[PDB]
Amino acid sequence: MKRTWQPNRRKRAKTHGFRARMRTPGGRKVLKRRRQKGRWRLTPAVRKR
Amino acid sequence: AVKKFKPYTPSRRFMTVADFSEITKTEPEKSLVKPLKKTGGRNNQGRITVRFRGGGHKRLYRIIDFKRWDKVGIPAKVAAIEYDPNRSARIALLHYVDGEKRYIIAPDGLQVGQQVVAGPDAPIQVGNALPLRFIPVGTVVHAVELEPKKGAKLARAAGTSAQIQGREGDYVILRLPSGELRKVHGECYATVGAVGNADHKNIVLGKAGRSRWLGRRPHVRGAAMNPVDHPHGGGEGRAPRGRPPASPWGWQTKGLKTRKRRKPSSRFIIAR
RNA sequence: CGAUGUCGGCUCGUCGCAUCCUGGGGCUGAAGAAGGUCCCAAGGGUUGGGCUGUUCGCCCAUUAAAGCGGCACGCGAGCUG
RNA sequence: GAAUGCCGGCAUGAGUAACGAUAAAGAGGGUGAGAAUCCCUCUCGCCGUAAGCCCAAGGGUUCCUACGCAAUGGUCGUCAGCGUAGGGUUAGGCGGGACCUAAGGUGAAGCCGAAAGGCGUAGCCGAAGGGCAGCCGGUUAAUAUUCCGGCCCUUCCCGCAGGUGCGAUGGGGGGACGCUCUAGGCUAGGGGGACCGGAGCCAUGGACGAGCCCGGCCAGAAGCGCAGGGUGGGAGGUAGGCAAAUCCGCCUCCCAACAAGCUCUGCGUGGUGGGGAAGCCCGUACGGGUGACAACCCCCCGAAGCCAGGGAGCCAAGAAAAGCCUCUAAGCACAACCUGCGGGAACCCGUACCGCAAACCGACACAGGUGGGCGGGUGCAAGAGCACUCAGGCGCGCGGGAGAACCCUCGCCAAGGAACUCUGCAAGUUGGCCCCGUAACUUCGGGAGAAGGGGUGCUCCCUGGGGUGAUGAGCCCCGGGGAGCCGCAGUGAACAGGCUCUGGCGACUGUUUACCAAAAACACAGCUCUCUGCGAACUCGUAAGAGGAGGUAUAGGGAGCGACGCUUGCCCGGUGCCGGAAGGUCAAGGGGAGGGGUGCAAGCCCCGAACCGAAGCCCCGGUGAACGGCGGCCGUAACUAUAACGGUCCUAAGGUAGCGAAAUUCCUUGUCGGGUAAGUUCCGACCUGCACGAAAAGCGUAACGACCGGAGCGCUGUCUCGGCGAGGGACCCGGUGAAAUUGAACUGGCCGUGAAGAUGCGGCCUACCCGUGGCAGGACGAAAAGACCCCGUGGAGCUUUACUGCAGCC
RNA sequence: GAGCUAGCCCUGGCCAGGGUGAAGCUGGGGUGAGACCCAGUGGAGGCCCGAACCGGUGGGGGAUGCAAACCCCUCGGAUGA
RNA sequence: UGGUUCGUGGAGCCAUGGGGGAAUCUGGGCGGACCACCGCCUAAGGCUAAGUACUCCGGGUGACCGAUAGCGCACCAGUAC
RNA sequence: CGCGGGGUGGAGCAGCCUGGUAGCUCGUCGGGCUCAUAACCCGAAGGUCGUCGGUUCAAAUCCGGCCCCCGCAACCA
RNA sequence: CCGAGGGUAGGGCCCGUGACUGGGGCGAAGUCGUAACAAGGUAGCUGUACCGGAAGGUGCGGCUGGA
RNA sequence: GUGGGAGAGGGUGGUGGAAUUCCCGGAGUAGCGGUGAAAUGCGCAGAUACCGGGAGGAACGCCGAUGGCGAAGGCAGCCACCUGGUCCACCCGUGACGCUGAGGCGCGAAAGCGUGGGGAGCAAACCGGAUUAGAUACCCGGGUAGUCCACGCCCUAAACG
Ligand SMILES: NC[C@@H]1O[C@H](O[C@H]2[C@@H](O)[C@H](O[C@@H]3[C@@H](O)[C@H](N)C[C@H](N)[C@H]3O[C@H]3O[C@H](CO)[C@@H](O)[C@H](O)[C@H]3N)O[C@@H]2CO)[C@H](N)[C@@H](O)[C@@H]1O
Ligand SMILES: [Mg+2]
Ligand SMILES: [Mg+2]
Ligand SMILES: [Mg+2]
Ligand SMILES: [Mg+2]
Ligand SMILES: [Mg+2]
Ligand SMILES: [Mg+2]
Ligand SMILES: [Mg+2]
Ligand SMILES: [Mg+2]
Ligand SMILES: [Mg+2]
Ligand SMILES: [Mg+2]
Ligand SMILES: [Mg+2]
Ligand SMILES: [Mg+2]
Ligand SMILES: [Mg+2]
Ligand SMILES: [Mg+2]
Ligand SMILES: [Mg+2]
Ligand SMILES: [Mg+2]
Ligand SMILES: [Mg+2]
Ligand SMILES: [Mg+2]
Ligand SMILES: [Mg+2]
Ligand SMILES: [Mg+2]
Ligand SMILES: [Mg+2]
Ligand SMILES: [Mg+2]
Ligand SMILES: [Mg+2]
Ligand SMILES: [Mg+2]
Ligand SMILES: [Mg+2]
Ligand SMILES: [Mg+2]
Ligand SMILES: [Mg+2]
Ligand SMILES: [Mg+2]
Ligand SMILES: [Mg+2]
Ligand SMILES: [Mg+2]
Ligand SMILES: [Mg+2]
Ligand SMILES: [Mg+2]
Ligand SMILES: [Mg+2]
Ligand SMILES: [Mg+2]
Ligand SMILES: [Mg+2]
Ligand SMILES: [Mg+2]
Ligand SMILES: [Mg+2]
Ligand SMILES: [Mg+2]
Ligand SMILES: [Mg+2]
Ligand SMILES: [Mg+2]
Ligand SMILES: [Mg+2]
Ligand SMILES: [Mg+2]
Ligand SMILES: [Mg+2]
Ligand SMILES: [Mg+2]
Ligand SMILES: [Mg+2]
Ligand SMILES: [Mg+2]
Ligand SMILES: [Mg+2]
Ligand SMILES: [Mg+2]
Ligand SMILES: [Mg+2]
Ligand SMILES: [Mg+2]
Ligand SMILES: [Mg+2]
Ligand SMILES: [Mg+2]
Ligand SMILES: [Mg+2]
Ligand SMILES: [Mg+2]
Ligand SMILES: [Mg+2]
Ligand SMILES: [Mg+2]
Ligand SMILES: [Mg+2]
Ligand SMILES: [Mg+2]
Ligand SMILES: [Mg+2]
Ligand SMILES: [Mg+2]
Ligand SMILES: [Mg+2]
Ligand SMILES: [Mg+2]
Ligand SMILES: [Mg+2]
Ligand SMILES: [Mg+2]
Ligand SMILES: [Mg+2]
Ligand SMILES: [Mg+2]
Ligand SMILES: [Mg+2]
Ligand SMILES: [Mg+2]
Ligand SMILES: [Mg+2]
Ligand SMILES: [Mg+2]
Ligand SMILES: [Mg+2]
Ligand SMILES: [Mg+2]
Ligand SMILES: [Mg+2]
Ligand SMILES: [Mg+2]
Ligand SMILES: [Mg+2]
Ligand SMILES: [Mg+2]
Ligand SMILES: [Mg+2]
Ligand SMILES: [Mg+2]
Ligand SMILES: [Mg+2]
Ligand SMILES: [Mg+2]
Ligand SMILES: [Mg+2]
Ligand SMILES: [Mg+2]
Ligand SMILES: [Mg+2]
Ligand SMILES: [Mg+2]
Ligand SMILES: [Mg+2]
Ligand SMILES: [Mg+2]
Ligand SMILES: [Mg+2]
Ligand SMILES: [Mg+2]
Ligand SMILES: [Mg+2]
Ligand SMILES: [Mg+2]
Ligand SMILES: [Mg+2]
Ligand SMILES: [Mg+2]
Ligand SMILES: [Mg+2]
Ligand SMILES: [Mg+2]
Ligand SMILES: [Mg+2]
Ligand SMILES: [Mg+2]
Ligand SMILES: [Mg+2]
Ligand SMILES: [Mg+2]
Ligand SMILES: [Mg+2]
Ligand SMILES: [Mg+2]
Ligand SMILES: [Mg+2]
Ligand SMILES: [Mg+2]
Ligand SMILES: [Mg+2]
Ligand SMILES: [Mg+2]
Ligand SMILES: [Mg+2]
Ligand SMILES: [Mg+2]
Ligand SMILES: [Mg+2]
Ligand SMILES: [Mg+2]
Ligand SMILES: [Mg+2]
Ligand SMILES: [Mg+2]
Ligand SMILES: [Mg+2]
Ligand SMILES: [Mg+2]
Ligand SMILES: [Mg+2]
Ligand SMILES: [Mg+2]
Ligand SMILES: [Mg+2]
Ligand SMILES: [Mg+2]
Ligand SMILES: [Mg+2]
Ligand SMILES: [Mg+2]
Ligand SMILES: [Mg+2]
Ligand SMILES: [Mg+2]
Ligand SMILES: [Mg+2]
Ligand SMILES: [Mg+2]
Ligand SMILES: [Mg+2]
Ligand SMILES: [Mg+2]
Ligand SMILES: [Mg+2]
Ligand SMILES: [Mg+2]
Ligand SMILES: [Mg+2]
Ligand SMILES: [Mg+2]
Ligand SMILES: [Mg+2]
Ligand SMILES: [Mg+2]
Ligand SMILES: [Mg+2]
Ligand SMILES: [Mg+2]
Ligand SMILES: [Mg+2]
Ligand SMILES: [Mg+2]
Ligand SMILES: [Mg+2]
Ligand SMILES: [Mg+2]
Ligand SMILES: [Mg+2]
Ligand SMILES: [Mg+2]
Ligand SMILES: [Mg+2]
Ligand SMILES: [Mg+2]
Ligand SMILES: [Mg+2]
Ligand SMILES: [Mg+2]
Ligand SMILES: [Mg+2]
Ligand SMILES: [Mg+2]
Ligand SMILES: [Mg+2]
Ligand SMILES: [Mg+2]
Ligand SMILES: [Mg+2]
Ligand SMILES: [Mg+2]
Ligand SMILES: [Mg+2]
Ligand SMILES: [Mg+2]
Ligand SMILES: [Mg+2]
Ligand SMILES: [Mg+2]
Ligand SMILES: [Mg+2]
Ligand SMILES: [Mg+2]
Ligand SMILES: [Mg+2]
Ligand SMILES: [Mg+2]
Ligand SMILES: [Mg+2]
Ligand SMILES: [Mg+2]
Ligand SMILES: [Mg+2]
Ligand SMILES: [Mg+2]
Ligand SMILES: [Mg+2]
Ligand SMILES: [Mg+2]
Ligand SMILES: [Mg+2]
Ligand SMILES: [Mg+2]
Repeated sequence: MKRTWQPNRRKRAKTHGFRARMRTPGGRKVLKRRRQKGRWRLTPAVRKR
Repeated sequence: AVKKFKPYTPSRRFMTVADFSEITKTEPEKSLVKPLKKTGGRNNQGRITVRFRGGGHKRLYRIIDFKRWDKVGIPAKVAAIEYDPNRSARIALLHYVDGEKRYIIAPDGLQVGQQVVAGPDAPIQVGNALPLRFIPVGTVVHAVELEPKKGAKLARAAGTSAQIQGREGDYVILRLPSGELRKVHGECYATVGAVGNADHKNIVLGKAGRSRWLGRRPHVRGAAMNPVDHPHGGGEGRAPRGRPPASPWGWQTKGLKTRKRRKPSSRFIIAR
């Protein structure tokens, strides 16, 4: 059947990107938490040009 | 007149379509004056706030003239009468000698080629606009302003009118389509005649689809729902209500008057 | 009750006898034929259909007869639903 | 030592089930330490509106080459999408960006919000939408519309030359638009050819023949030709297009009414460039050479594509902005702008490969899911259907034998034809097309493919219409009539309704529980009620604001009923709602009669009765397509029976019409009648309606239904009652090799007994040790800390005249 | 968190081939004019058969599956809500 | 209304959203309703070290662990997945 | 089986809970009106209060046991 | 070839019969009520509509077969 | 044909006053309505009666007749438009052109049906209050369809002279 993962580079970027997270206090805290944690990747790596 | 069909299909046996014979050879509209992009959307910034809206034909807005006092004294020739997707009535395309082209909402009896004009001057004829004062008591009228210089707001639906009843210092009394008795300021413009397309009420949609074409989504009964959804939801195999009938939001829907009492508008109203 | 799947049907049977039939027998208000009733006896047999989920039952057409009951109202790691 | 304990390790089931579509394989020869599995050739099979080819998304090195085989591959592996290394992705014209706007997003001004933040015209961002200049070949092992060859374009910038008032983010024009049906002329693509080109080929009885086989094109500027799209020309007057216009618009006169003229596309033609089979020889993993100076021509079919803003019709009335044309303003007119020709300038990102899939989403090389374009031939009425088959791609990454039961899938059957069973569930008959021919009923359309029939192949003869061609041949479509031929059978294979009668429910097409319900449930046009006068009602939000609506009573919200037909009776006592400037009660407040605490007092500070005081309630009226409700007990007719009639009690009023043992009837298989040999069902009646009933509508209704019930016809393996056959497993061998489960086990029956159902206790009976294929009675067999039930002062969802608050409104 | 799912908004795309034959238009007829009736043309429809496609009706298989919803035969819609 | 031990209590004091609304030392607040007396302070402007909290970071010590312990990580761990 | 409501002149109903008096309508009877009957008018008659028990000074009335009558209930399995 | 006739399939008409139901006719002395004929005690009759155990009533308009 | 005449003959538009009912304002009290008699009903929440204003609908007093017009059904305030029939004078024209009329077609009171509108008075049904033995009637108080309009059906009558 159709499963739940339907990859889209634009969606992933607009949805979970560094700039989206930065836009709101909710998201800014996510970066803070991930930084303090020592996460190698703050936001998902969306590729291609 | 109303177009009628034979039952060559079920739902074609009741279905019924407007007569478009008053639609003069001018079916597609007029750029310049209108159209605008019209912005379909069944809801506010976010959430739906009027249920069951959506779908249905794309539209172009015809930006019509609801304040006729710009062109006081300037007459215009009625050039055409065309279909307007965004109202019950039809619209008149008129050419002002000025050059300017406006649409007026098209009254019953309006003929193409006719002369029409607005102002204190203005022969009392179908199509003309006047401040309510100079209009003879008892004449039927439409596109009436509520307060002066604020635009036509009463009687624009197809086949509607108001009748002038009497006067009272600065106000003339109106009898509105609903039957209400209203004091409306003398200085309010209103155009003589009834609205026309009066056979609009006689049309039978005929099937579900037609409803959808006009963007009317299926309306579901409270009875059909559940207690979470509606006062009428549940219980077992059908149910008669079990309380005084209500809206989904709990207010009673048979009888409960809802106009606020202390409206300052009150001292200008005399009926139902 | 940290689970003994619960009606009926089907499938496969098997057992008890307080025996429906067949074998044996006494009494009979047993002429004979056919019955009645009790005793011995389970080796074998104990049909097909209509209605009903039905068990049962009521019919239909037959029959030597169309037996009662037990096996977790036998049998769902065998089927059905 | 126990916690269905936690982490780890190793057992058991077990050499067991399985090894992922039943599209299928065989052989010869290579390589190699080692071949069913790798390369090659020959034969065979499968796809072919794909299982072929091309884009997009996603993926990200998987592409190409060399060397490798521990692991990954469900077996093997010399192989690989695997490991090591090296290479490979070339653009002014393709896509995206230094262009534009959509929904939405962001957002200066502005508004709002305890903070965070929320709105928000202009603007900005935002694209498979608009705008926009490259086509055809050749090369690499791996890229090419990117490199190269030919031919052809676009922007800039700077020059010369010739024109004109030039000139804006500003005005106007355009861009610019629906759905169905569509004409004319074209291309794509396809079929035919006695014509042209071509290696070859006569087989096995015959054929050296207009014999077979293969192939007969592609691109292409200017100029032409054929189609076709767009479009009037003057002159006046001018107050509108938010300054200004000569522009547009509006009025008025003249000339056109035409595509005549101007453009602008498409298609043919074109200087030129290029391609070019079968077969044979070769050595590749594959391509190369020859065939060749290849030929490259005539017919016919023909689009859904092109001309495109074509045309007609209809109602539900069908984006925006820039580029582009023009108009003028500030300014500038030694500028500038248009046209022609030269020269120079032309950046950024993508480009590999996969792509209906072993490279994407499903933990897997997973029988699943995944958007757009091409998708040849023949036959079957047509077609993207179905059978075969081009091109091209595959044989699905375990095999080999065997020929048990049993299962899956499939084929056939004597005689009977539903006796099967909950039910004709399943399976069968039926089936395409042409022509006969069709009932009740009906909303006049339908019911209709009703039903029921007949025709269907091939051969020869006569003969009628068109289409393309000149009015003709051919070629291509449709027809008619006449003889005859063969077979069990002519839509000879594949695709292709079983039919009728009668009830229930719903009018109808639609929708729904994604993953057990597709329905009689939801929806539906339509009907009635009720709110709403516009800063509407209502809804979301603390607000600002937004929806409603750029609407305005023929409109918008809420509620029910649910096409249509005939209709929807009585009760307003209670509850609801609606209406009542009386009254009663009613809070803060007002008012202070009156009294209190301190003070030597002036004073300060306390309570506090009258009385004036809202809505709400009470009270008075209305209202049922508002919530709801719509009786009992006796008696009576000149045979009995029964009760039109009467008495009485109570109610707010005592169910009318119509229906009724019903999706409603407990007693119940009610009682009659019909179908049947037989009928708890079914149909028609009666009414004794436990417990129908009129918009939670009542009684009907043509038509419709993967709904539900009953009957018959037809037909059958459903059954009597099975039998045989096929293939995929099951079984034996070689290779890889799990699982839940498991206190340990050296794990028999009977009658007992034991917490009451014993392999384990007693007595007795039976019984040599170990397996393999099978069957499921048992191990209260596995699986889930029972769903039902109860319990816990456990939890949630829901309700209301439970309590208490809150939003909201008064 | 709406890359599954529900609804809506903006912008694109798809729907072979067959049947049935509404209005209207045209001629003829009828009348005083009409209505109306005959053809012929016309090509409408939440119309019909049927692919793609969108579904998921009945039965079987599958049940440590190919698959945490699948496969086989069958079946509903397929110009529209 | 909040704060205080103070939950309306005889309910003060300190803050305040709403209404009314003074005075400048013979002026004002307070000592738990209030009043008298006796006393204590001088509101409606601001600043102000140190003593006090914490431990990312360095150092020291341990009747603290010793690779299922000790930080999740003694090991290229907030990694693989 | 459980529950709660009911038996009163000839008919239908009141009278009970706050024990002492049994009342209403109809019917029946006698008379009057009418030629006659009904209607109407004047008079009258009429009740072991389902049975059994005792509580009281006293039971239709209060409390128990039976008896018919009516209505409700019988649910999860 | 046609063809009596048989077979199958579906229609049309007529007659017979059917639980039950509809109204009707007729039958000396059963029930209820009083509609009509006299101004029949509400003039009557009428087409229509609604309601009612029944004759019948009432609404609307009409007629003289009444003042 | 020329020339005139009477008319409630027909359709469409427009308009006038009297009266009824509801609303508002003034003034005003203790009852008003109603019948055979009453009661229901209305009224100190200010009725009835009177005055002033407003709205709305239907029907047209006097003229009016025992009259006129029409083929009937039927037609009645006034105005205008459009239109049918008809009668007289003159005897000018045509010149037998006539009468009736199965069927067809049209018209056809009232009540009734559909869609929409309108709704003041009246009023089936319906609810009350009296009357009666009972009253589903007659009388009284209310009251919905309908009565009115547009369009479309219905085709009946003591459509009677
Ligand atoms: N009579 C002809 C028609 O039928 C009916 O008439 C029938 C009945 O109504 C009528 O019944 C009458 C009754 O009306 C009258 N008031 C009392 C009488 N005793 C009855 O009598 C009837 O029944 C008895 C048996 O009991 C028979 O013997 C007698 O012949 C018969 N007429 O008897 C008639 C039978 O012939 C209609 N009512 C009448 O108006 C109508 O025109
Ligand atoms: Mg919002
Ligand atoms: Mg937002
Ligand atoms: Mg309507
Ligand atoms: Mg609904
Ligand atoms: Mg529900
Ligand atoms: Mg709720
Ligand atoms: Mg129910
Ligand atoms: Mg109820
Ligand atoms: Mg409810
Ligand atoms: Mg248990
Ligand atoms: Mg256990
Ligand atoms: Mg178990
Ligand atoms: Mg014995
Ligand atoms: Mg004997
Ligand atoms: Mg059965
Ligand atoms: Mg037995
Ligand atoms: Mg038992
Ligand atoms: Mg049993
Ligand atoms: Mg059992
Ligand atoms: Mg078992
Ligand atoms: Mg079941
Ligand atoms: Mg222990
Ligand atoms: Mg373990
Ligand atoms: Mg085993
Ligand atoms: Mg095995
Ligand atoms: Mg195996
Ligand atoms: Mg495989
Ligand atoms: Mg095959
Ligand atoms: Mg070798
Ligand atoms: Mg094949
Ligand atoms: Mg790699
Ligand atoms: Mg490779
Ligand atoms: Mg190699
Ligand atoms: Mg291997
Ligand atoms: Mg090797
Ligand atoms: Mg590699
Ligand atoms: Mg640049
Ligand atoms: Mg940009
Ligand atoms: Mg924002
Ligand atoms: Mg915006
Ligand atoms: Mg932009
Ligand atoms: Mg584009
Ligand atoms: Mg481009
Ligand atoms: Mg490649
Ligand atoms: Mg090049
Ligand atoms: Mg210029
Ligand atoms: Mg512009
Ligand atoms: Mg070509
Ligand atoms: Mg030979
Ligand atoms: Mg060819
Ligand atoms: Mg200007
Ligand atoms: Mg070649
Ligand atoms: Mg066009
Ligand atoms: Mg712009
Ligand atoms: Mg590339
Ligand atoms: Mg590529
Ligand atoms: Mg594809
Ligand atoms: Mg692949
Ligand atoms: Mg594989
Ligand atoms: Mg796959
Ligand atoms: Mg995969
Ligand atoms: Mg797909
Ligand atoms: Mg094709
Ligand atoms: Mg093909
Ligand atoms: Mg073909
Ligand atoms: Mg075909
Ligand atoms: Mg195919
Ligand atoms: Mg057989
Ligand atoms: Mg046979
Ligand atoms: Mg048969
Ligand atoms: Mg049977
Ligand atoms: Mg049986
Ligand atoms: Mg059946
Ligand atoms: Mg079947
Ligand atoms: Mg039928
Ligand atoms: Mg034959
Ligand atoms: Mg349905
Ligand atoms: Mg489901
Ligand atoms: Mg299902
Ligand atoms: Mg269905
Ligand atoms: Mg309806
Ligand atoms: Mg708004
Ligand atoms: Mg709006
Ligand atoms: Mg319903
Ligand atoms: Mg009702
Ligand atoms: Mg009530
Ligand atoms: Mg009430
Ligand atoms: Mg009331
Ligand atoms: Mg009130
Ligand atoms: Mg007070
Ligand atoms: Mg009050
Ligand atoms: Mg009734
Ligand atoms: Mg019955
Ligand atoms: Mg029977
Ligand atoms: Mg049968
Ligand atoms: Mg029978
Ligand atoms: Mg029945
Ligand atoms: Mg019901
Ligand atoms: Mg109802
Ligand atoms: Mg219904
Ligand atoms: Mg029914
Ligand atoms: Mg039906
Ligand atoms: Mg359906
Ligand atoms: Mg269905
Ligand atoms: Mg079989
Ligand atoms: Mg077999
Ligand atoms: Mg086999
Ligand atoms: Mg093996
Ligand atoms: Mg266990
Ligand atoms: Mg042993
Ligand atoms: Mg035992
Ligand atoms: Mg032992
Ligand atoms: Mg033992
Ligand atoms: Mg074994
Ligand atoms: Mg077993
Ligand atoms: Mg087994
Ligand atoms: Mg078991
Ligand atoms: Mg438990
Ligand atoms: Mg408790
Ligand atoms: Mg979505
Ligand atoms: Mg089609
Ligand atoms: Mg036609
Ligand atoms: Mg069609
Ligand atoms: Mg369709
Ligand atoms: Mg396609
Ligand atoms: Mg679905
Ligand atoms: Mg299925
Ligand atoms: Mg199974
Ligand atoms: Mg299908
Ligand atoms: Mg269909
Ligand atoms: Mg279909
Ligand atoms: Mg506090
Ligand atoms: Mg304050
Ligand atoms: Mg203070
Ligand atoms: Mg103080
Ligand atoms: Mg102090
Ligand atoms: Mg103190
Ligand atoms: Mg102090
Ligand atoms: Mg240690
Ligand atoms: Mg550790
Ligand atoms: Mg260690
Ligand atoms: Mg750890
Ligand atoms: Mg007497
Ligand atoms: Mg339960
Ligand atoms: Mg329960
Ligand atoms: Mg008969
Ligand atoms: Mg009478
Ligand atoms: Mg009489
Ligand atoms: Mg009378
Ligand atoms: Mg009458
Ligand atoms: Mg009456
Ligand atoms: Mg007579
Ligand atoms: Mg007054
Ligand atoms: Mg005249
Ligand atoms: Mg003469
Ligand atoms: Mg003559
Ligand atoms: Mg005549
Ligand atoms: Mg009539
Ligand atoms: Mg009438
Ligand atoms: Mg009616
Ligand atoms: Mg009407
Ligand atoms: Mg009245
Ligand atoms: Mg009355
Ligand atoms: Mg007469």
